[PDB]
Amino acid sequence: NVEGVKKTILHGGTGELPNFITGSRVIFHFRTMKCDEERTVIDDSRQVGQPMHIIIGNMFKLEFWEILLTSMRVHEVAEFWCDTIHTGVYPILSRSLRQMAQGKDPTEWHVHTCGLANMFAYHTLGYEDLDELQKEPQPLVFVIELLQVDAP
Amino acid sequence: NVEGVKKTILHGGTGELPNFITGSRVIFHFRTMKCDEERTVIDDSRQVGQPMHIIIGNMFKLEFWEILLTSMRVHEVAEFWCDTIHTGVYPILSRSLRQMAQGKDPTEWHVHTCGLANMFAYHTLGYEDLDELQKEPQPLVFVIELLQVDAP
Ligand SMILES: C/C=C(\C)CC/C=C(\C)CCC=C(C)C
Ligand SMILES: C/C=C(\C)CC/C=C(\C)CCC=C(C)C
Repeated sequence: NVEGVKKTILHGGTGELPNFITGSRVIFHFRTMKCDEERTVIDDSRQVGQPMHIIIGNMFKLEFWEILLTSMRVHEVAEFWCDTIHTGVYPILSRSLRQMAQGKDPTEWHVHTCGLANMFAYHTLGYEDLDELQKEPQPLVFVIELLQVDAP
Repeated sequence: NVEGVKKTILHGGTGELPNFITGSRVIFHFRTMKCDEERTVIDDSRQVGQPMHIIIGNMFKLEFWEILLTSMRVHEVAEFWCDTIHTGVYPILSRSLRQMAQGKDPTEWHVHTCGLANMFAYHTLGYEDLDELQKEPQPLVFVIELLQVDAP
């Protein structure tokens, strides 16, 4: 559907596209991997236990992840191959998820400011994988399972 | 009252200490200056037009600025000299205020992430003064006027 983005369904879900209206919360699992042989995992919501929650802000102005998610039926499991053009911000995104996974609030001031502090002082996202990933740009495969969609 | 912090009242305000209870919003003006001869201004809420708003989070665990503000009567104008120990985070704080001053939301995702992006890519807070200030640590004088205190 979009440039530098190959989607492949793995397990079609029940029903047709749901109502991805602005302010909906989309609940899902993802596993993020490199495109090497070992297919190296970088993040996995199943590994951490809890599933992921986003909330569509502007259905007419979507974020790249929302492009991916909004193309999915409930209980769909889909593999999204993604060209460099769209993987650049992933490490900062991941950094933010990993902080939320420890109940640190990545948009609370005290953690936001410590984050900029360290980032600036030490030239690191905090994790070796994300830093390697930051210094060696590349495509990524996300495997995603859409679990629930709820409206405002 | 505290180490590496010299306060001097300039114009005593009406009444005695107000109720700085947790969740209060404190409304004030500040002007932030170096301790050189020219007394170089770095930030001034009067220059930008609007006064500043903070909201006490934990009255038993206060932030250094809250230490300063919570020691003030309404309409007080006070000068707070501050030793290196407490000025290190100022440039990141300032960066955040300058973004809020352009109605950019410094804890919204899209701006938070662009911010980390640039900070990491370019090794800058975005403004030459804050970067100079970041590479040459020092004390600072804040002059502050407390305007209003409102409770939850
Ligand atoms: C309300 C919006 C947010 C809190 C931003 C969260 C963003 C993500 C969780 C990225 C989605 C993960 C992928 C692997 C595409
Ligand atoms: C609700 C809390 C915040 C939005 C953080 C805002 C912090 C400041 C505005 C710093 C105060 C300015 C000084 C010069 C000490």
